[PDB]
Amino acid sequence: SEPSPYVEFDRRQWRALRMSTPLALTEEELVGLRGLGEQIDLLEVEEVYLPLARLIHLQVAARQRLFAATAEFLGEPQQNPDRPVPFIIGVAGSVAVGKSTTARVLQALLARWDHHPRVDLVTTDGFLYPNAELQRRNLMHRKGFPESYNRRALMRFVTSVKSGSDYACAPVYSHLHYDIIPGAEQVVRHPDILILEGLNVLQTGPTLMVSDLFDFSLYVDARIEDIEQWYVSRFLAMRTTAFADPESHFHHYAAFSDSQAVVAAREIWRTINRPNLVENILPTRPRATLVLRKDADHSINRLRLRKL
Amino acid sequence: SEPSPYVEFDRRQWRALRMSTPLALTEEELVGLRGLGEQIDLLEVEEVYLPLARLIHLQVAARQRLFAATAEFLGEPQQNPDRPVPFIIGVAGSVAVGKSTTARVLQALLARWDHHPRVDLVTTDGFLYPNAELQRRNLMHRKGFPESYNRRALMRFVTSVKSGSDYACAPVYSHLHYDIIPGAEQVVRHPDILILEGLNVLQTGPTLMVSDLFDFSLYVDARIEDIEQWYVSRFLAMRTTAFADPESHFHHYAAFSDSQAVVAAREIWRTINRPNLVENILPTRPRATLVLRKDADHSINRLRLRKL
Ligand SMILES: CC(C)(COP(=O)(O)OP(=O)(O)OC[C@H]1O[C@@H](n2cnc3c(N)ncnc32)[C@H](O)[C@@H]1OP(=O)(O)O)[C@@H](O)C(=O)NCCC(=O)NCCSSCCO
Ligand SMILES: CC(C)(COP(=O)(O)OP(=O)(O)OC[C@H]1O[C@@H](n2cnc3c(N)ncnc32)[C@H](O)[C@@H]1OP(=O)(O)O)[C@@H](O)C(=O)NCCC(=O)NCCSSCCO
Repeated sequence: SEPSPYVEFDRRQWRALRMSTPLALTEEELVGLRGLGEQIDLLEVEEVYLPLARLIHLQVAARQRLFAATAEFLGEPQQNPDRPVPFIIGVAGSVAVGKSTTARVLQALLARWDHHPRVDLVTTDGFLYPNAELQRRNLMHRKGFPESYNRRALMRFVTSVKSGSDYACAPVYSHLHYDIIPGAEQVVRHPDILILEGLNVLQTGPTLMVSDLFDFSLYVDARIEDIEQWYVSRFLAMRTTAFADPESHFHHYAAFSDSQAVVAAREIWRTINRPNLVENILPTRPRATLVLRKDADHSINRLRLRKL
Repeated sequence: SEPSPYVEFDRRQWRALRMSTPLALTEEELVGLRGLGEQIDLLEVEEVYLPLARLIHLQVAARQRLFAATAEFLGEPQQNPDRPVPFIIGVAGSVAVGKSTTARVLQALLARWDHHPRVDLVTTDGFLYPNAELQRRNLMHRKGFPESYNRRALMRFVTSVKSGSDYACAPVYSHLHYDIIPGAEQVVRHPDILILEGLNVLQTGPTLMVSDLFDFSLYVDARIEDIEQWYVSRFLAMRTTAFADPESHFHHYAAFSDSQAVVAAREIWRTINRPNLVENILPTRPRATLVLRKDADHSINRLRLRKL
């Protein structure tokens, strides 16, 4: 007898909402989107992602009719090929939670629909300030925090795209170089669906922000303590991986021993990622349209949907 | 070349968006909804309100199709007479801004449509805690502030109605008695549109709140300084009005002289209403779907719409 804005699901029940939804993705292509540590198999794609894709594609149609209503109020025509208001999806979660993978997968699944939609993916890491300006603000120790990103630029970019611009541009970020790529840019030209993935993308504030432009939002959740381990394991793993390359802004880590590294990583987590996570990311979870709850083994076996 | 989520209007331009919208309200009925101080004439109803009503009725249809999409995802039928998800409208603004009037008018205009919708109006003042419990919380001096209302109850009520409940109930408040009416209740039975009007109705928080359930939101704005005068004038005016009645929890004011009162009122404003206004209400203005900007003469001659 107690109504709720949320609907809780166990994967076993959620998996049934897939219905006819075809699986237009392969085992190959899947590993080509898989992220370091993420153990996502086709089964999870069919049981978790496909239902989500169906939910989203049902929403896109209706949400665009809603904007069209306002356009009709403004005496504004739907000139040219009815260029519907792009549908914006936000994907957030902690560092090392798996959100990068989630978004790449969602883009693929969402893209492979019979009416062939234009689906773009944009990570907000490209809106982080170059390291230079990052120190001119004494924020190199807070990289990842809301402040470390150019929120006005990010808001403009998304506002321009949802506004109907023929095109808009974003910077590009280099994870190896740990910094923005000079002159490098990412162009987005009037997509049917735009997905924005990043740490604080769901953050709120005194002024309208990108979170206020999302038509749907995804939050990748995990036991805080479980993510710490994922982060470390990935740290160590990366020693013999990305770091190795001398061009790694962190090559000085490759030489670390299991112990040393784990010690270094754990500290970084305690001083930067955990705080940002707790102070800025978690707080947004309640308003996310859909929460993907992962177990210590990376498997998403539980979800929380906002039906209201 | 700079896109915006907002569209600014002068009444002179906004008034044209009325189109064919019939004026189903009379000069009589209008004063029967007018509030103490509010100088709203039929002309403003036709130039300001009617366009708003048209905007809202265009939105209702589409917004309900959007929820129906989710319902379809959940394998949930639209059984019985497709009882569409009620459309919730929030109306906020400072004390003495005119929001009470605005909402009564909107209800009337919105109700008089050819398809005859069920439009309910609920002031959140009925969710204020009885004065008793108000002191058990040391909050009689903060009456009006978020804390003074039972936000869990309010959230339940609205969540129940938008949930599709055959009916839900709210307490009733007595402005003369300055307190909740014992055993008194207000029943709402599955409306097509529910309007919630009050001070902090747009407030946000760590948890989902009623603001998160609004399908549209109205903010009644005025120069902070201008509202102070409206408040006082209404104070003095009320001396020879509501107060007069000895049952007035404030009869002790009727005997005040122009000076005295103005002095009393101004202080109350400075210690209670202005702070709440500045600390809790104003902050919500940026996210309101539509802002009604009033001049010192109560005339709404400017507006800001959120098209995004
Ligand atoms: C920029 C930030 C916040 C990462 O932000 P994101 O939104 O990209 O989140 P996240 O780090 O989880 O995702 C990064 C993606 O890009 C990869 N990546 C992350 N950091 C690095 C890196 N340093 N070098 C190469 N690749 C990296 C990572 O593997 C992810 O790709 P996959 O989806 O294929 O697995 C993080 O790299 C950072 O610098 N944080 C400051 C605190 C901190 O963690 N300092 C230690 C830096 S060395 S440990 C590298 C892994 O965290
Ligand atoms: C409860 C609260 C916050 C009012 O909340 P609301 O959401 O109703 O806003 P607001 O006061 O603007 O609207 C009240 C409506 O109800 C009427 N009203 C307000 N206060 C009283 C009253 N005390 N006695 C009789 N009627 C009243 C007022 O005329 C409005 O009706 P109209 O639309 O027909 O004009 C206010 O009455 C209060 O007690 N505030 C605490 C600080 C304060 O103002 N203290 C002085 C109280 S005596 S001055 C009465 C006018 O403010």
